[PDB]
Amino acid sequence: RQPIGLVFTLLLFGLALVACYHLLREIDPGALHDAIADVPRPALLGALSATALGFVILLGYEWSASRFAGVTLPMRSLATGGFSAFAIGNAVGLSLLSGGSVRYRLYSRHGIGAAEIARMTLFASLSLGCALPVLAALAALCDLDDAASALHLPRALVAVIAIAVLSLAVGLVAFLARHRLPGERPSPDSLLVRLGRRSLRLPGLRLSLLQLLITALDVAAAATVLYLLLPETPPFAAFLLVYLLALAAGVLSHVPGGVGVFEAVLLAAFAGQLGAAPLAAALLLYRLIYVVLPLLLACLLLLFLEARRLWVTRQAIRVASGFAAPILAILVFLSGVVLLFSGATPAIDTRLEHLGFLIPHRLIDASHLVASLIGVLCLLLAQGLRRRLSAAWALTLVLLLVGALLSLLKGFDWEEASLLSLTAALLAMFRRSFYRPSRLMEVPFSPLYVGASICVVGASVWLLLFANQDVHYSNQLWWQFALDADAPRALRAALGSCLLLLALALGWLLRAAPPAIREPNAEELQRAARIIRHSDQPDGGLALTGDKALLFHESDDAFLMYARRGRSMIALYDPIGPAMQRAELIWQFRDLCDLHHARPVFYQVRAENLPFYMDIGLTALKLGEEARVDLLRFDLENKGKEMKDLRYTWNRGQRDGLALEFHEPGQAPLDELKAISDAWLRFTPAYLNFFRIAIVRHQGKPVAFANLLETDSRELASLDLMRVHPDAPKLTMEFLMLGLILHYKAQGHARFSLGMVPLFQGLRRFKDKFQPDWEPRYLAVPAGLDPLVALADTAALIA
Amino acid sequence: RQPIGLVFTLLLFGLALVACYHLLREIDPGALHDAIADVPRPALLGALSATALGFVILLGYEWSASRFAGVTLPMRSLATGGFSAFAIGNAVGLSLLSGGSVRYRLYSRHGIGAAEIARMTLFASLSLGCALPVLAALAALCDLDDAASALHLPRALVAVIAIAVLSLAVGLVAFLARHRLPGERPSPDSLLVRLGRRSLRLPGLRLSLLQLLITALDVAAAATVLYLLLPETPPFAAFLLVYLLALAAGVLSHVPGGVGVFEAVLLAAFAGQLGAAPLAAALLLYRLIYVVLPLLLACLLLLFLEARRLWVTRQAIRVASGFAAPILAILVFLSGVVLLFSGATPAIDTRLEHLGFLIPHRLIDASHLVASLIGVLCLLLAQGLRRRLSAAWALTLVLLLVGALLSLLKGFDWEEASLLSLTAALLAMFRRSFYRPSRLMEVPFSPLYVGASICVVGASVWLLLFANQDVHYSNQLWWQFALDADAPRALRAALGSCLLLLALALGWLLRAAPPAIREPNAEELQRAARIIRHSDQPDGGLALTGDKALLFHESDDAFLMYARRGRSMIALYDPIGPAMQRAELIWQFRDLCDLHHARPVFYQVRAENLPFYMDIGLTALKLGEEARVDLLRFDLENKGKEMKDLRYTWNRGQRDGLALEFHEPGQAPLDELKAISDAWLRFTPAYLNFFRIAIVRHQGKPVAFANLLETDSRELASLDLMRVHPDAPKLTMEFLMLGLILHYKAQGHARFSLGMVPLFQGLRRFKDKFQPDWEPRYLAVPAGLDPLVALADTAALIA
Ligand SMILES: CCCCCCCCCCCCCCCCCC(=O)O[C@@H](COC(=O)CCCCCCCCCCCCCCC)COP(=O)(O)OC[C@H](O)CO
Ligand SMILES: CCCCCCCCCCCCCCCCCC(=O)O[C@@H](COC(=O)CCCCCCCCCCCCCCC)COP(=O)(O)OC[C@H](O)CO
Ligand SMILES: CCCCCCCCCCCCCCCCCC(=O)O[C@@H](COC(=O)CCCCCCCCCCCCCCC)COP(=O)(O)OC[C@H](O)CO
Ligand SMILES: CCCCCCCCCCCCCCCCCC(=O)O[C@@H](COC(=O)CCCCCCCCCCCCCCC)COP(=O)(O)OC[C@H](O)CO
Repeated sequence: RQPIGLVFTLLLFGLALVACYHLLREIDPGALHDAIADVPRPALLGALSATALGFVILLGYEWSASRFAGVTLPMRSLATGGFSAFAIGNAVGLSLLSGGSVRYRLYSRHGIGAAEIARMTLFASLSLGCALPVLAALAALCDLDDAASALHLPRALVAVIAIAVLSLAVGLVAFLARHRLPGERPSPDSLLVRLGRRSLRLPGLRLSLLQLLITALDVAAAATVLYLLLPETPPFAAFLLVYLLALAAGVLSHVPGGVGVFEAVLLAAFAGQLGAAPLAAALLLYRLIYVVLPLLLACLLLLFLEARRLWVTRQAIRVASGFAAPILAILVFLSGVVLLFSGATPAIDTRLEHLGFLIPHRLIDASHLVASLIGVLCLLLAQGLRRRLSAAWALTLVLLLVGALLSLLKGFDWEEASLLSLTAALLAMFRRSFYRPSRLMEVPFSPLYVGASICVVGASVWLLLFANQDVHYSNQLWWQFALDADAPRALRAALGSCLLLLALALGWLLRAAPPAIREPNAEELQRAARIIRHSDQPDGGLALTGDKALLFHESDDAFLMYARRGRSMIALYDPIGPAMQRAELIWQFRDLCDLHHARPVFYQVRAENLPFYMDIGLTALKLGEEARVDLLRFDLENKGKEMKDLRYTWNRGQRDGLALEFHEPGQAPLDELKAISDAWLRFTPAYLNFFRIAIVRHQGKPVAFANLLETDSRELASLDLMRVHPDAPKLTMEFLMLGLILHYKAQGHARFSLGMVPLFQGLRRFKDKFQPDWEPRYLAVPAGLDPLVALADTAALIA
Repeated sequence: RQPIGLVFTLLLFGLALVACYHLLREIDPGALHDAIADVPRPALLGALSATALGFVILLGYEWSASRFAGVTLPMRSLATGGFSAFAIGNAVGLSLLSGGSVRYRLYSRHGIGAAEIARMTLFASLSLGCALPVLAALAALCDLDDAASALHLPRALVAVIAIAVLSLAVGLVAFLARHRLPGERPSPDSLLVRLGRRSLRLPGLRLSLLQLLITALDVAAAATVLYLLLPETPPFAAFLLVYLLALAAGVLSHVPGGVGVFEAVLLAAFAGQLGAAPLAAALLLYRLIYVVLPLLLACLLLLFLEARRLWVTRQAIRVASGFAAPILAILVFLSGVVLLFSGATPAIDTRLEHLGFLIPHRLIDASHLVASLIGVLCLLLAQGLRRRLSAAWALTLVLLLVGALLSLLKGFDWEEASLLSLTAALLAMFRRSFYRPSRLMEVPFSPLYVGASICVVGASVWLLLFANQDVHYSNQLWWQFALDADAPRALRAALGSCLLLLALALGWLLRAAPPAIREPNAEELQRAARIIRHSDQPDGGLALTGDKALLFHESDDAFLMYARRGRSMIALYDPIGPAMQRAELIWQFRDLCDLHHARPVFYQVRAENLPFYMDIGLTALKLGEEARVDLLRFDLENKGKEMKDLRYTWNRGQRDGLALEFHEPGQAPLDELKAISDAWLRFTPAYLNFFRIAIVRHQGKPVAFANLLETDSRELASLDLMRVHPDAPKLTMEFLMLGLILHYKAQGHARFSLGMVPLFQGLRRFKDKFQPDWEPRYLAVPAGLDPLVALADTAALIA
């Protein structure tokens, strides 16, 4: 899907550029500049105002999603999440940080579930998508003659299509209303409908209406931004209709911003009626005001909140996995786009005139080329930053400063230099955000990032051809080094960019194959055992089975056991070591999974590392609850119903003649354990002789055994393998672990772990007999929240 | 001394500037520029060649010092140390990194003693100083008429003075040769002479001659650099004589480079004969070629070797305390000098012409002023860098980039911008060098750094008056903001620099008084005890006496006990904690001592932290040797004479009826210990109840006791207080500690410490009875290696 989807995305973008070139044949870059200058200042204020209104409506859009999801959030939190997610989501789309990814980060702080947020994201997306046909139909149905003239279709055709769409919408609403199950309601404003296979959660009448009203105002507001920037305008009904179709085409095309496809359609519709230059100027200004501007504001806002959190919560925040790294990857990517577009466009004659006296003329040429190559590097380094490489931070920050310098030496492009400098100043402030000391050469290949780069380089060549259309091409142009010669500087830059991008991409893709997964050897198992001993986490013991691969840190003070099953790679627990070692290992695991084209899964993780799993792009699903008794507050002279039942079980066990014995590793009765294991029925001598075995006996004869996970420290201890005979008494097993607890209390252990119960009722009650302290265990899995998949699933179930 | 010495240094510099202004009254900056352009290219090559020769001679200068000191070093090491020490030493003098400080750092790697290096430094300095009169006298004695005409003195006078100097030199040589003690010789090429009070170590005849020959060639070579840059020249004899006197005056004046005083004298001598412009051009070029150039090369060389060491030895080097921080403080200081001098000088008319079209004219004025203020900040921040503040690194690196930018916006000063950028590029590479996270606001006041800044600002105002002498001053000049107006830009900058420097210096000096030293409270003692437990070093126990101040780290994972005695502050051991915590604490201690105007002394330090003591500017003196027995190789079934004597002592002790008992803290027989303490004669119950006491008894009655320093780990354990009765057997004490060793071997301790012997023979033998492993303990003390002090001491002893 990914490769095909990316290829058909690039083709659509490419075709759209070709379309836009042909539609702007009769216009020169002069006419465009005049058209941009022409639009009056009241109109720009009108646009900016309409933009502000149009983004206020999206906050109410976010509110409706919270009501649907049944999520209570503060107003300031919904505001920030609403703005940032819609601002970034609309701009970059899927390429970099998406709407869902923003929502999840933001709304995980307040303890909103991963399921809830996913349900908020889907509602936010689908509601526009499914309203767009209805809104379009209604728009066309007012003044059909104008709508017909705009689309250049028969009046009868567009009439029946509009009617058909409305009728189908009504028919659908009536159908899903038919299967409305009464009684139960997930949230105040929701329904649960049944179709046979799956239950489906839909909004209520009141919420459906409100959402449609919000969607209506939002579209109108957005279209209004473009309507005000047009000197001469068509009837609004037809204009709105076209805008909605163009918007649809942009969405379906899966082009990040909707760029190219949106413009192409608008241009196509109103090529002749309005004129190219006014429309092309309006479309450009529309993009800047409604798309780019709120993105920058959102980016800044999120950086501001990150910076603030670092200032106030200095102690709490340690490793730093927040918003800075994604956001700064965007800004650095945009910085590369600026450099590349600046190069394609010719310089101002006045600046070159004077700068010719300050600089050698042949250095202007050198500066111009180098700036364009730095531009390409900026596009690719955006990935490195996203993965929190410190090498990527240092290298970027150098290139941005050099790129800002060569921007001034090029054609005194002080606007390009100012943006690049400002990006550098931001990237500098967040040095600690990029903490990984991995090589840049070992970053896994990302088709998306390469695809995005190719699009930008494509767009720049489109801009080269447009901006330098006054000159007659020739074979000699490439070798002209003059000052007035602007077109040769474009050409040479364009070629340089394309060749570098090609070279790097080939150098990236044609790389040595990654080593195959192998079970650990004796040395590694011994080294793992060492780490487990000099650590807190005893659950690490399962590593020493030697049936699952071990991934070691560079310092070799931490590891992370995992195993490949099907098309996924499941880690068994959190990494084993300090917080920083944990963070580097989690990123190492993501890297390893990306090199093997496998889905990174984490099994049974604690809540403390959830932000790091968020960072690499996983969602915490509530797997089960792990119970662990506290030995500090546990005492055998206390009172309680369950406590009295336990003391009864204990004393009855002692009177019966049950005895408990502890054997250190090496001196275990292997013959007995084997016989017991066989009677019950991994169990290997190598695995067993790593741990201390507690054997309970009934009148001398061994009645059960249990190996004990334990570290050199006394913070925690657990039990993995534990088997009892069928013929053994029922209270013997309960006596055993009670004896274990007593022994650990004598040794002076802080805590003791029993185990995890998923979602079992008998096991849950049995654990609850000891009155333990519960703690949630999570499962981390990738965020598969594609709107199209969900809509296709809905449509399939309905049909 | 320091305040008086610094004041009389500044006055001499000031007076010298006034002198140089008056001597260059009849010359305009135009005539100087022409004179600088006039000197031919063969002459410059002649100068550069003479410089290269003149610095090759200084390597042989270094060699002679090694022979005198009796130091064997590799040729490459002597070369580097020779070059770097003489290059930096001659340039910056005493202000920043000095010759001795360079030598000590460089020659500490090869395990050369602190005493030896000090003796190498003194010889390197004094040999020139004491040869300079002789060389001068001899020079004058060739062609007395020319020498008389140069000095404008009578021929008879200069004759008798020269004779008197030579006669006195011969008389001195004969006198010290008289008291030449035969037999003993510290080194092959040295003598030991006696005058009654102190023994004095002098070079041999052969070494004295060779040193004088080396000194002769060196001076000649240096003078030759200046001689070739003169179009029209006087007789060389007289020229050399003057050069030597000017050099003397420069040295005596204690002006860092000899700048001002040297030029003043040369100018004074050959004002009329040669002409101002040729001489003033030659003096400037001489400074650049012979002084500034080798400094930069030395700086680069030392940075290169640091960078290489970081690349190859990544694992070994951890905290980074080498050459980068001093060297980069110099380069950043020079960068501030460049900014300040650039501002004082008027801009090129051609550049302003064109840059006027690219920039707003009023921004040129703003850029010009801001650049000069950044210049002043660069001078002061040089200190912060020296003390390895990370805040200072970040702030500098920002100001250098802004300063390099405003250099281009000022008058397109691309030379200033290029230097500043290159400094930034270096400073960036060594980010990890500045590792301390202390506040910039808490840096102690340094009169020297403030004095240096005032000199630079003084020099800039001298340059302002010289460079802008064509304009007529008026009260209105200050308020003129034009493009052609260069002199007002100088004035406004000059005033701004002076006011900022004044303001900061006053804000620095008038600061709150530092809190007084107080003994620790119960909480601190308890917190110290905690640290000691969770650590390796048991010698930290002496902190819990509570009679000495405790300095805690910000993390509170490490501390450093110290006490004030007289005018010094003695730390008792190395800091207690990790390597990074140790390095931050040592710097904290330096800071604390500088705020209280006290000499930082470290008592009984290990060899592992010697580089960090080097960093803050202390010299390791061999205090004593600490013996510590290794329990891994120690066994009671081994063979050996001393081992058999120990086993005899043990078994005889057991047969006699000596018994050893171990009491945990709290359950000590206080009544007994008190009685034993009184019988022997800090001893307080609070101090005693922190440690485990081992009490040996003779037939039941307690015969001795000894508290045991110990941590939670088993890496090391010691004993501090240990008293025995006069009437107790002689082998009872030896049995006691043998029992202690056996007990620690049973507990499974890695090592065990006995104690330190200074320089005692009986104690040394007693420790050697157990066949321990010796390890040197050092004393860290400031480096008081002032040539004048040593010469005054020598002169006093001779007389
Ligand atoms: C009309 C002319 C206008 C001139 C411009 C005037 C205004 C300039 C304002 C510039 C301020 C922005 C720079 C602030 C960066 C934050 C500093 C920082 O944190 O730097 C980090 C990175 O280190 C740096 O030094 C980065 C330097 C790069 C800054 C680049 C931005 C400035 C760009 C200036 C123009 C450059 C030229 C462009 C044109 C060619 C170090 O972080 P740390 O956590 O390791 O250290 C913190 C310390 O311990 C204290 O707590
Ligand atoms: C034309 C619209 C209709 C058809 C669209 C379909 C075809 C798509 C392909 C082309 C789309 C973009 C074309 C127009 C973009 C702007 C062109 C432009 O002016 O580019 C300048 C440079 O490129 C841009 O400005 C690019 C703008 C788009 C991206 C901006 C992102 C902003 C964020 C950057 C990172 C900074 C982050 C810090 C800020 C918080 C260079 O031209 P100049 O002559 O104006 O500049 C010279 C001199 O400096 C001043 O005159
Ligand atoms: C004719 C035009 C000529 C144009 C110039 C072309 C040549 C430019 C060459 C510049 C290269 C020098 C910069 C190298 C600096 C070392 C990088 C570095 O380590 O930076 C540290 C500081 O961080 C930075 O990003 C510093 C950036 C500042 C660099 C300043 C020098 C460049 C100056 C360019 C011109 C600026 C404009 C001047 C004029 C206004 C980060 O160290 P770290 O240990 O934290 O990270 C290492 C990582 O883990 C990988 O191992
Ligand atoms: C005059 C000699 C006899 C009398 C001496 C007694 C009086 C002492 C006080 C004055 C001493 C210095 C006077 C002359 C210094 C140089 C003047 C000069 O040219 O200054 C320029 C700037 O100042 C300097 O260059 C100062 C030079 C001295 C210090 C240099 C240190 C180098 C290291 C700096 C740090 C960089 C580190 C990285 C490099 C490895 C600005 O003038 P400009 O017109 O040449 O420049 C404009 C344009 O850019 C090009 O024309």
